Amino acid sequence: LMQQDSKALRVVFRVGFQVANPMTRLNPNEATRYPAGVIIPAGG
Amino acid sequence: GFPLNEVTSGVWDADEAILLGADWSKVVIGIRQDITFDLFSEGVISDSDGKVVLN
Repeated sequence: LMQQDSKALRVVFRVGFQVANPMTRLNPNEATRYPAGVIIPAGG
Repeated sequence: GFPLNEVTSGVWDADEAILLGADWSKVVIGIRQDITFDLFSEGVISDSDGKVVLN
């Protein structure tokens, strides 16, 4: 930056993500219980 | 009767020319940025290969 007559701008952000699926009486199986669902397109 | 300036700064090549005469109003210099000094204390002097030579 000194020897090539230039400046730089740095941006930084720090973040965590959690989706929380507590135990429910209806589905105790961790592998198939989930708090979200999706519609996917038709075919392959 | 015209002003003569001998060029004492070492630029002149006597094997190329002895004298230049001109209309000096037809010669123009554009000053985009006047002589600027910056002082630095962090960073690096580096080679064209990207090796550090002074930190």
